[PDB]
Amino acid sequence: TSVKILVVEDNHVNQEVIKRMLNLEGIENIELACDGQEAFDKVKELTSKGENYNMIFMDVQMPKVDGLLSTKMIRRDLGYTSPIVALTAFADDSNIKECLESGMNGFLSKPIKRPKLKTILTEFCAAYQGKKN
Amino acid sequence: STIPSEIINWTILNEIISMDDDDSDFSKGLIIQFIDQAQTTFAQMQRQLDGEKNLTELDNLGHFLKGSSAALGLQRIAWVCERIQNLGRKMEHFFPNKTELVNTLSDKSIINGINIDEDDEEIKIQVDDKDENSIYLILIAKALNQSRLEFKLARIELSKYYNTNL
Ligand code: BEF
Ligand SMILES: [Mg+2]
Ligand code: NA
Repeated sequence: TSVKILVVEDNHVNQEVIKRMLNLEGIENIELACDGQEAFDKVKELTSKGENYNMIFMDVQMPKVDGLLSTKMIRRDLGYTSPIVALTAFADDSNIKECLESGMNGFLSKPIKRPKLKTILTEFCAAYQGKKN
Repeated sequence: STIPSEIINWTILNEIISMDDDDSDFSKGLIIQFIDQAQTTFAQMQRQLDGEKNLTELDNLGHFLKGSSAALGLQRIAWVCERIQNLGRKMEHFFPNKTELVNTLSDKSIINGINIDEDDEEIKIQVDDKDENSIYLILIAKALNQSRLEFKLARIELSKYYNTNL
């Protein structure tokens, strides 16, 4: 607890890599969603408790509900005011523009490297405290 | 884009390995998971090519394997996956011949004791029943045959690194 992050990602290999990277950054409270509907549902449940996820990392292509539609639902239907950052195998400027215009705050392309994750967390992640040689 | 010359981007894979801490079960475990995922995904793509011929599903499968191969530094596999995605989206209109792509290898001699066409499968597609979508399907089949070769090459390099058949 303290920092709480949602990783939305249909590929289990990618889930496991970002989870380990976040753990190494001292963040242990990581939840996983496999598609955009599950993401909506989880943010929706936490919405009741009266707390945000500090951050959501959102994949774009996923079955059932993709990350663009997921973001739209989370923004529009739920309160949601905290950061959502695309984390995706995309790509080019069309994809980045689309993600930002859908209500995502930022954009990371896979592979995500540890130093770049550090920068995103410092930028966007509320209670995050980072080290350090 | 030009396909990367190196089968493994060691900058990325070394970073994955650096997260092991203690025995190597994390990184080797991801390699093993990826290998399985690749076999499942190739079978799925082949099933589409032979059956429903759904370009959107082929694009989703390409994009799926792209993310995992890229995260493990298997950058030639990731590149061919990206081509499949774009072909499935009708956003590309060619795919290079296997000879051109094997000639870009940095360790160009890695292609010496294996049959580069061994894992090739032919697309069951009439001509006969040909239409505006036929090229994309046939170029994705071409790309998948390349992908199976790139997968075998990555397995060779990985098996050599691990000193064990993966
Ligand atoms: F499927 Be995600 F966009 F990498
Ligand atoms: Mg995905
Ligand atoms: Na958030």
